[PDB]
Amino acid sequence: NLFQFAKMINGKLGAFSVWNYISYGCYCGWGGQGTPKDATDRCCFVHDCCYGRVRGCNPKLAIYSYSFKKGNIVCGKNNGCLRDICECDRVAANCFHQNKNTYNKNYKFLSSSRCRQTSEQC
Amino acid sequence: NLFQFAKMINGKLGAFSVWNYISYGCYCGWGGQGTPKDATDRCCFVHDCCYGRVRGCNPKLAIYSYSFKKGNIVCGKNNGCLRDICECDRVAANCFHQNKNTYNKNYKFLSSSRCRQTSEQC
Ligand SMILES: CCCCCCCC/C=C\CCCCCCCC(N)=O
Repeated sequence: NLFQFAKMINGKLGAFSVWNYISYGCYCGWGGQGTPKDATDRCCFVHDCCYGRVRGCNPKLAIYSYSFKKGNIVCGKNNGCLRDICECDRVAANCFHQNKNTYNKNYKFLSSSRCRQTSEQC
Repeated sequence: NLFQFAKMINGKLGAFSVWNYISYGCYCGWGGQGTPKDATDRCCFVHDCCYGRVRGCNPKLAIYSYSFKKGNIVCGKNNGCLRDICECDRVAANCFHQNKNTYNKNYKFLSSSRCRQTSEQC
């Protein structure tokens, strides 16, 4: 769900990383507006989209099957919206590692007026 | 959207308040499994359930219209799902205020093991 995405995060992020994703960019953690200030914060957008597209079932509450073969991410059964959900997180969690180098603390807990600009479509 | 939402919490339940729903209980913050704990937790959950009902929109990424009628959150003349999403965020919000003292600091942060159970139904 999100409890997982978290562990799914920590997993490929060395435990206590989700904390750095509590409130980032215009999309990360609490957010949803203007344009993605950062690629990492863009990782977020996706995940939001990814979920946003998901047909019918609830993610915040969706409980799925996922594993970590050799410290690496792997989603279980390839059937159901769950296939989908477990995907975002995977990717997401991953997209993270993909840009952990471009992380701007100065982008932590920003303010609305930071993203007040026009939205940006998925 | 979270932001919109965020504000609400800062609004009705003072500032910095948000930071206290960042994570707490099986359903507040990052979570989504097992049964709730007390009240506050329930407050969230439903929201999630509320978010759960909705369709054709993304509560994370939606952007409704709200405002405090000088003292209490109020979702103004709507046009669709926003109508809802707002309301969702709206009450869930009021919902917290409805049970402040009941807050239990030690319920903020569970190992996702404190909930290790099956998410109930909406
Ligand atoms: C690729 C990055 C992923 C996008 C960012 C995901 C961050 C998750 C945000 C949601 C959890 C924050 C707490 C709000 C949830 C409280 C739920 C309740 N019903 O209000």
